[PDB]
Amino acid sequence: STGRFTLPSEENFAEKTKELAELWGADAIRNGKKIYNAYFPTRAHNEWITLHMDETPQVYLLTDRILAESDTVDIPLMESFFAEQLKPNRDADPHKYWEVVDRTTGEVVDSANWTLDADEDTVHVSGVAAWHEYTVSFLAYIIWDPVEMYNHLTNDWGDKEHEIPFDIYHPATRKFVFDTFEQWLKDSPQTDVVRFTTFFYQFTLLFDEKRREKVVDWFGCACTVSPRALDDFEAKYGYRLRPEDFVDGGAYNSAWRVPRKAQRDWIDFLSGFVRENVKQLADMSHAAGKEAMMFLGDQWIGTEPYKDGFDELGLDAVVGSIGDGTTTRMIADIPGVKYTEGRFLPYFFPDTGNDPSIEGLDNWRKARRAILRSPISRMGYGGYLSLAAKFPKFVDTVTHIANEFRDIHDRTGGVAAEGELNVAILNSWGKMRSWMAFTVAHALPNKQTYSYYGILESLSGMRVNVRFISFDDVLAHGIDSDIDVIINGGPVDTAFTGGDVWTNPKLVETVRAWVRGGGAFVGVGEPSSAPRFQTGRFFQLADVIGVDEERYQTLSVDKYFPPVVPDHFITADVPVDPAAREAWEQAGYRIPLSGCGGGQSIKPLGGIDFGEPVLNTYPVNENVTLLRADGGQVQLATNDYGKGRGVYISGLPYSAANARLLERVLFYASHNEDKYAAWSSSNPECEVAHFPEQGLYCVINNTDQPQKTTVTLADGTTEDFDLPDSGIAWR
Amino acid sequence: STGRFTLPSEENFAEKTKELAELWGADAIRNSEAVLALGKKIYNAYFPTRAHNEWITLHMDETPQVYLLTDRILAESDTVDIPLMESFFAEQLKPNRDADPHKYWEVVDRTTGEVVDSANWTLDADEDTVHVSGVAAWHEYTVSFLAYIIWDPVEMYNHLTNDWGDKEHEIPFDIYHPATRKFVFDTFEQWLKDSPQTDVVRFTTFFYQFTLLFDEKRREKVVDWFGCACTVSPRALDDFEAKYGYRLRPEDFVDGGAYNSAWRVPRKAQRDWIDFLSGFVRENVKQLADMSHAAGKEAMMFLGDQWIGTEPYKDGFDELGLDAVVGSIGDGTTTRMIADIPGVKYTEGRFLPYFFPDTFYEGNDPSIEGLDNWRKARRAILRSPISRMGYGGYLSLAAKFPKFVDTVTHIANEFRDIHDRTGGVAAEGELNVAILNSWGKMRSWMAFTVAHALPNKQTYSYYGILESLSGMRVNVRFISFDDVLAHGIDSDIDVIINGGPVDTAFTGGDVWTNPKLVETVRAWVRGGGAFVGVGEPSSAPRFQTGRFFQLADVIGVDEERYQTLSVDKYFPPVVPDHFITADVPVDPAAREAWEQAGYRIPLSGCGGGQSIKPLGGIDFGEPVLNTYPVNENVTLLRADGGQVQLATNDYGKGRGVYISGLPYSAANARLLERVLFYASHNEDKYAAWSSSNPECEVAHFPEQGLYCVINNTDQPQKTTVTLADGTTEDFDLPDSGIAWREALEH
Ligand SMILES: CC(=O)N[C@@H]1[C@@H](O)[C@H](O)[C@@H](CO)O[C@@H]1O
Ligand SMILES: CC(=O)N[C@@H]1[C@@H](O)[C@H](O)[C@@H](CO)O[C@@H]1O
Ligand SMILES: [Mg+2]
Repeated sequence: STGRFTLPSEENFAEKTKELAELWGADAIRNGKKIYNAYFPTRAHNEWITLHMDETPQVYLLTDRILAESDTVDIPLMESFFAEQLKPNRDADPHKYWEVVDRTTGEVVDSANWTLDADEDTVHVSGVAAWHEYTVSFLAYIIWDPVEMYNHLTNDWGDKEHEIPFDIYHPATRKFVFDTFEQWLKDSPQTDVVRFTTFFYQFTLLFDEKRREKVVDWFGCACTVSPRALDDFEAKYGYRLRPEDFVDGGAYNSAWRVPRKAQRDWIDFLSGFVRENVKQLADMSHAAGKEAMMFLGDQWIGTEPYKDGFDELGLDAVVGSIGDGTTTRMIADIPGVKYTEGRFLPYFFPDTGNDPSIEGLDNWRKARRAILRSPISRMGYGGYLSLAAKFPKFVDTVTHIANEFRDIHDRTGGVAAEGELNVAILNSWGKMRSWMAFTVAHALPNKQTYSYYGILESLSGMRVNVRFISFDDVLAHGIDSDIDVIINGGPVDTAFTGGDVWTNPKLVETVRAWVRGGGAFVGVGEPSSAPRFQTGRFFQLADVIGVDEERYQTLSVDKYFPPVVPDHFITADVPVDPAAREAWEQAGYRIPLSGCGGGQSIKPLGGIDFGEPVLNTYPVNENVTLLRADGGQVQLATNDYGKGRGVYISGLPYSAANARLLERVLFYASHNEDKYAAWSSSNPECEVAHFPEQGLYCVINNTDQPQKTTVTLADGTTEDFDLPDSGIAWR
Repeated sequence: STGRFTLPSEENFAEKTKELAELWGADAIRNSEAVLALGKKIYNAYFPTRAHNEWITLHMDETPQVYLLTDRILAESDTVDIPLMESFFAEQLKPNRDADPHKYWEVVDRTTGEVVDSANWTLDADEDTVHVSGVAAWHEYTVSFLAYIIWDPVEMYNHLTNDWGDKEHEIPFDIYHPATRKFVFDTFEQWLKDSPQTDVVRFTTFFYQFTLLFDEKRREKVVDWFGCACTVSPRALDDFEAKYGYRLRPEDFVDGGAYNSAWRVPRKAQRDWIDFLSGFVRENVKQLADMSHAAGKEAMMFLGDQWIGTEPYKDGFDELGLDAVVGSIGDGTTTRMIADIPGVKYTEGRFLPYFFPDTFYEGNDPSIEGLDNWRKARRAILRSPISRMGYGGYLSLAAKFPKFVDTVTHIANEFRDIHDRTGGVAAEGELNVAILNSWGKMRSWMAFTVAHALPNKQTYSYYGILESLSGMRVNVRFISFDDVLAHGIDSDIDVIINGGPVDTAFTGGDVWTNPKLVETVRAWVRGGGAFVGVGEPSSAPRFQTGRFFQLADVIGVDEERYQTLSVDKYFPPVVPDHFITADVPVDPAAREAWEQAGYRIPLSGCGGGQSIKPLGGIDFGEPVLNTYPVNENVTLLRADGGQVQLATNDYGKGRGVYISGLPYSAANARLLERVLFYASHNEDKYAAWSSSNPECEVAHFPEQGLYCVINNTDQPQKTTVTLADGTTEDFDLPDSGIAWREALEH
C-alpha cells in the first residue's frame, strides 16, 4: 500500500500533514513529497488586464423579449444580467457586430432601423411592427471571472477584489500569459505538478440581475468570442457568423440541441487555437522539469479530451471532479495522458455535527463500481486539511479507502474488469462527448434530465463495454461488427435522439438491417423520433421496438394492448408486493370501447420507477410483448425483429434495481440470456467484477448496509456472500 | 302538464302504451295498431341507404366505398408483397376490383413518403395481395385501395353488440349512383303512400355514414363521428377533379393513417371534399323533405349515423326545410350539439337510458342513470332550450321497473315546467366567451370529440372545457382562425379560449406563425380582452427555439421542449389565496405541509423557486410536462411537481390565463367560471345571479321576471344565491331539485 493519493495543503497545520500523509500512504501534497500547484492562466493579474480592458473574454447576450406597442420599441440591454459580471461592448461597432431580431417573424431588423443610446444601455428601434416581440443580441465584456465570481458569491467574500478575466486570443494578453508562466516556473522550483485549473475559455456560466445563475452549459462556448476572432473566423471558414449563431434564439447552443454546422465550425476554430497553446504550456512545464496536469472543468472549453489529437498535447494527467459513476467515467476513459486523478468528495469545507465518513464512503461507492470497469490511477481531496483532522471517524474512513484503492490496483494492476457485452450509445455527438450525454450542469441531473442520465449512470459501473457513436459514424461506416447492443434515448428534437437524421432513409436502412440480422436496439424515452415526417409514425423505428407515441394525429385508430407479461427474464429481479399483483390481476383489462381501444390494465402492476412519463405510448401491434403498460400507456416492452430484438423503455432514473433492469434488457435484446448468469450477483444491490487474466473476481456492496448475495461463476457453481457496509470480497 | 314528449312502443302492448302515454304526458309515439287510435303524433324511422338487400345485391358496385390503408409491410429485398385485407373485417369490407387499381390506388414507401411507380406493382388476380418490385430494402410499404362497404357499419355494430349471430347482414347503398338514387326516391314515394298514419318521418339518417371501420377481430378499428372516409367512389372522385381542378390522391383520405381525424389541422383537400359532398347531400336531403312535406308529414333528422355532409352548423342548412333535428343526450356537450342548431322549427332530445336489457335487467336500478342524464342535460338546456324530449327502445322493458317509471313522470313533468316558465327562451349569459380553433362554428360543441359521448384518457382534459361550459351562465360561440384573420375579433367578445395539444385543429398548428393572428390577439388582449389557454395553447413547433407557445407572453407560461435547458427557470412563490381558487376545498394538512417544505433554493442548471411539496387540491387531468413561468411577474396559482398547472398574467388592460388541463367536475367548472370573470376584469360582475355552492347553478330570465337554481347532484345541497341588487336567498335543495323565485321583470 504505497502512494496513489493526493492530500490538500493547509495554511499552518503542517504537523498532522506528516501524520495524515503517513496514515493515508499519501505521496503528493496539493495546495519530501510531490507538490501540486494550481495555475490559472486567464485570471489573477488585475494589474495587467485593467490596463488593456478590451482584452477580457466576451460573449453574445440575448436581451429579454420586448413587446412593441407601436412602430418603435426601447430595448434595455442589461436589465436581466448581472452588471458586476457583464458589461456591453461599446468599443466594437454595434451595427457591425450586433443584431436586432423580430422574434415574432424571425427576421433580422435592418441596422438603419435601430440605434444604441449614447448615455444608456438601451437600443431604440424604429419602423417596426406593432405587437411583435424584439430582442437585441449584443457583445458583452466579461469583467468578472465566472468561477471566481461563483466562489465569491457562495462563500460571501464580501467586497474582496473581483478577479477580472483575460483572453489570450489578443496578442498582447497572450504574450503576457506566457512571459508570466515562464517567470512563475523559474520562481517555483519546489513545485512538481502544474495543475492547470484550467486554461483559456470558461464554460458558459452567466448570472442575472439578482445574482443568480442565468445560463449554464458545462460544454458551452458562449464565452469565447471577440471582434478579432469573429473576423478571423470569417477569413478561415468563408462565411460570417451571425450573433444568432451563438445566442441560438435563447438556447445558447445547449449540448441538447441538434448541433448545427456553425457550432462545429466554431468548436474546430476554437480547438486549433486552444490546443496549440495548451501544448506550448505543457512544453514549457516539461522543459522546466515539471509535469502538466489539466483539470477537467472550468476553462476546459476547446481542449476536447475525447477528440483525436488530444494525445499530441502531451499532458501528463487529467484530474477531475468525482460526483458519481458517470463523472468518474468522464475522467477515466480519457485517452492520451500518462495518468488520471479523481478529486473525491467531500471537499474539506465547513458545510460538511455530521458524520463525514458517510458521504466519503458513499461518493466512493458510486465511483468504485465505475473504477472497476475503467480504473483511475490516483485519488485525492481538496481544501482545508485542519478542518478534517478534527473528525476522527472520517480520517479512518480515508485510510481504509486509500488502502482499498491500492489493493484494487495491487490485485488488478490497473486493469479493467472483463465486459460481457459490447454496448454503443448512439447520438449526434458520439465519441467527443463520451459519458457527457444528458449533462447540463456537471453532476447535477434534474427533473428534465434524470430519466435519461440514469442510463449513463447505470452503464458507468456495469459489466459491459460501453462506447459512444455518432450518426455520422453509422452513415459513413455502418455498424461495427463487434457491437451487441445499440442504445438510442432522449426526448424528440435533441442531440441525443438526433432529430431529422431519422428521416434519412440510409440511417433507417442501416439499423433495421442490422437488427434483422441479430443486432439489438434499445430505445429510451422518445427514440428515433421525427416530428411531422410521417403522420402515423413518430418513432421512426417503432416497428423495431414495437412501441410508438400517440401525437394526437391518430386518435381515430383504436389502440389494442396485448396482455402484460408479469413473469419475464427482463423483470425477474423486480420485487412486486403480492397484494399489488393481486389487485392488478383482479381488476383485469379494459374491454374494447368505441374510440378508446382496449386491453389496457385498469389498475397498475407497478414495482418500477420509470421517471418522467412519455404520454400515450402504445404497442404497434399485438405481437409486441408488454412488460409494463400502466396508466393507459407503455413503459416497458420488447419486440422480436427477424433474428434480432428491439426494446422500449420510457425512462430510467438510476438505481440498483434500474441498473439490473437495464443489464437484463441488454442480455435479453442481444439473445444472450444464457450468458447472463456467469459472473452475476443474485442481489441487485451488489455487483461482480471478473478479472480473468489475474484469475480473480470481486463482489461489491453498492450500499452502506449488509447485503446478502449469491455469485454465479462461469463453471456453474455458486458462492455466497454476506457483505458488510460497502464491502468488497475477493475470490 | 302534457306534451313535448316522445314515447317508444311495440306490438301487443296497446294497454301499457296507453297507460304510460297518459302517465308521462306523451304526445308522440315511436314505431319499432290499436295504439294508432289515441290521436298522438306518429313517428316512423326511415333508413334511406339500407333495409333493401333485394335491390343492392343486384347492383353491388353501388355500395358506398372507402379508401383503406394496409399495414406497413417491411421490404427485405427489392420486392415485397402486401396483403390488402389482413387488418380489416372481411364481412364489412371488400377490395374494389372493378375500378382500375392503377388509376385509383397508391402504393407508398412510408420510409420516404414517395408514391411507388404504377408500373412497379400489380394486383394479384387470385389473392387480395399487391406485388411490388424495384423497391428499396428496409423501407416500409403500404397500399391505399378502395373497398366496397358490404355491411352497414351501424347495423353491423348492433348485430355484433346484440349477438344477432344469424340474421342477414344488411348491405348499404350509395345514392351518388343514378340507379340507386332512383330506387331510393321511388321507394320513399311508395312508402309515403303506404304510411297514411305517419306524421313524422324520422330519418336515421341520410346518405353517408360517419367513419366506422372494423378489424379482422370484429373490433372497431377506426372511428370518427365527423369522418368522411365512407363517401368515395370512382365516379365521385372523378367528378371532384373536374369541379375543383385537381385530383385527390388516395392519401387525401387515408391521411398517412390518421384518416382525416377532426383533430388533424384541416387541409384544403379536406375542406373541398366537405363542400363537394355537402352540395350533393344537401340537394338530396331537400328533395326528401319536400316529398315529406307534400305527403303532409314533417321531416326529422337524427344527429348521428348517416349525417355526414348535412353540416347542421354551416350556412344554408335552413334551406333544406327540415322541421326538426333529434339527437342522443349523452351529456351537456352533446345536448348543446343538438340545441344550438339553427334552421329547424324544433329540436328533440332522446334521453338515456335506452330501453334495452343491457341496463334494464334484474338487480339494476336504471332510475339512477335516468335522473343523472336528466341532471346533465338540464344544466345545458337552461342555457339553450331544446323543444322536446323522449326515449327509445322497448317500452315493455321499462314498464317492469316501476321506480324507473315514476322517475320519468318526474322528468317529463320537470321538462314541461321549465318550458312553460321560461317560454323556451335561453337564460341570460353573463359574459361572452368564444372558443377559438381551426373549425369554428361548423363544429360548434364538437371540439375534442372522437367517438360521440365517449371522452377518453387522451381527450377528457379538454372535453372537460366544453362540458363545463355547456351549462355555464355565459354565452358560448365557436370561431375560426379564418374568421379572426378576415374580420378581427368581434367587439362583444369578453373571453377567447384556445385549448388542446400542439399540432391539432384545436390549438391551430402553424396558423400561430402567422404574424397577423398574433398581432390581432395581442392587441385585443392589451386593449382589455381576455385570453384563456389550455394544455398547449398557441403552440408552434420549431418556429422559435426559445418560444413554444407563441402567446406565452400573454398567458405567462411556456413549455420547455429541451431546447432551453441551459436557461435556469425561476418560479415566483405560489399565491394560494386568489379569486380564481376561492372555491377550492382547503386541505390544511396539505397547505401546512406545502408551507413547511417551502421552495427550492436556486441550484446550478436547476433554476429555483419550485415548491418542494405539492399544494394539490385541483385535478388538472393529463400533465403538460415542464411548463414554467416566463418571468417572475406572472401569478402562479398551482405549480406542483416542478411545473405549472394554473397561472394568470396582466397584459396591459387585459389578462391571460394558463390551465394545463380541465377534466369536468362541479369544482372545475366553477374554477373555469372564475377564470372567465377574473380574466375579463369582471370580478365585480361575478356575484350577480350566482350560487355560493358549486354543486348548484343559477339561471336568470330577466324578461320573465324569474330566476331558478338547480341542484346538479343527487345529494341535498344548500346554497346561497346572490341577486343583482346585492340581496341574497338561501335554499335547501333536494336531490336533483329545482327552485323558482321572482326577480325584477324587464
Ligand atoms: C468540473 C467543473 O467544471 N466544476 C465546476 C466548478 O468549478 C464551479 O464551481 C461550478 C459553478 O457552478 O460549476 C462546476 O461544478
Ligand atoms: C349519435 C350517433 O351518431 N351515435 C352512434 C350510434 O348510433 C352507434 O350505435 C355508435 C356505434 O359505436 O356510434 C354512435 O354512438
Ligand atoms: Mg439621452
